[PDB]
Amino acid sequence: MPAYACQRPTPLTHHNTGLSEALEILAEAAGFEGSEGRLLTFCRAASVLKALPSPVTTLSQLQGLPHFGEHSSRVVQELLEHGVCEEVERVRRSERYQTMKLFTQIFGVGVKTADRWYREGLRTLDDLREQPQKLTQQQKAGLQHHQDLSTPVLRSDVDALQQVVEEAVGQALPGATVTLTGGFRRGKLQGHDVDFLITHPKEGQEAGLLPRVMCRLQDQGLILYHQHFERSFCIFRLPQPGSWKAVRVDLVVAPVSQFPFALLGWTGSKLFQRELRRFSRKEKGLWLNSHGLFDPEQKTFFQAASEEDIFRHLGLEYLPPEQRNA
DNA sequence: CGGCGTACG
DNA sequence: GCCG
Ligand SMILES: [Cl-]
Ligand SMILES: [Cl-]
Ligand SMILES: [Cl-]
Ligand SMILES: [Cl-]
Ligand SMILES: [Mn+2]
Ligand code: NA
Ligand code: NA
Ligand code: NA
Repeated sequence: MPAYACQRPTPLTHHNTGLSEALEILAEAAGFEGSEGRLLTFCRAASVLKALPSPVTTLSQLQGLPHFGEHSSRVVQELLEHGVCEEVERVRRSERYQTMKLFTQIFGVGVKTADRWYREGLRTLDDLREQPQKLTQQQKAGLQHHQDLSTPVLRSDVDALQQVVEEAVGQALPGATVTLTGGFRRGKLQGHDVDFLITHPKEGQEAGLLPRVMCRLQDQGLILYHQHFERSFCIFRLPQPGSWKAVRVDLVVAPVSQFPFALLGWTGSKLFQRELRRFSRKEKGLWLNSHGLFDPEQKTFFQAASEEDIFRHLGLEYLPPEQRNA
């Protein structure tokens, strides 16, 4: 088992779901306390289990697996022996974990803001609503729409949203294309939002595109919230039978020269991308982001025409999006 | 022990 | 928390 998640296929569904979910609780809890290192180790250990070809049934099966030391192995041992891990259950029922989870799930609220509200004594969404003086416009929108934004986005929602985005994109710039990215491109059947990547086959024609797209969506009455650029974090009005619901949508524009990097970067998973960038820098001495891949010795950028090109330049076997579910 | 991804709004 |  390779040490980096980008070196191994990780399918969406797997054979160690319960074990990985427990480790991901501890990762999330570490993040709420600002312990980025422990979050990463627990996320990586969870991801290793997702990549295994069969269920872990005995502690000896963890020997030799990367990212399993004393702590992660003890979590698994307790789950195998008793069905429950006391540390995980203690986190789950803790006031700190439940409130930080509630607050950070709000669009416009991160760990730092959640933590400050927690320390101020705030615990519920209504606590936040009964004091709007302390909220940004973004947080007001996230709180107003919180119920709808907590409802899973379904694949039927995605097709409808893609059609309306293409319509606006086609008026803003004929020839521009819209590509579905994020978790739905990895095969997820649900999500918390929908992610689209927009480009144009003629390098440079995409400049200035996103304001033009946004103005046209807003004129069609489809935008419940937008910041107003190359990235837009929107709340869309999605028609439903006899009504509608708010849905988070991310729109990102890239020039066609950068499209493979942006596609790779926005297709995820989040852990896969961090591991890929870590691998690139630490193992290959190359600097990767969603714009390109830089050789800092030669001071040159790798021209890629495909995601396949990028994996080859990094010396990695190609993984389709469905195997990037780290 | 140092490192832990790397951007944009 | 774990790796190198
Ligand atoms: Cl840490
Ligand atoms: Cl409507
Ligand atoms: Cl591609
Ligand atoms: Cl980036
Ligand atoms: Mn998104
Ligand atoms: Na948030
Ligand atoms: Na997404
Ligand atoms: Na980091």
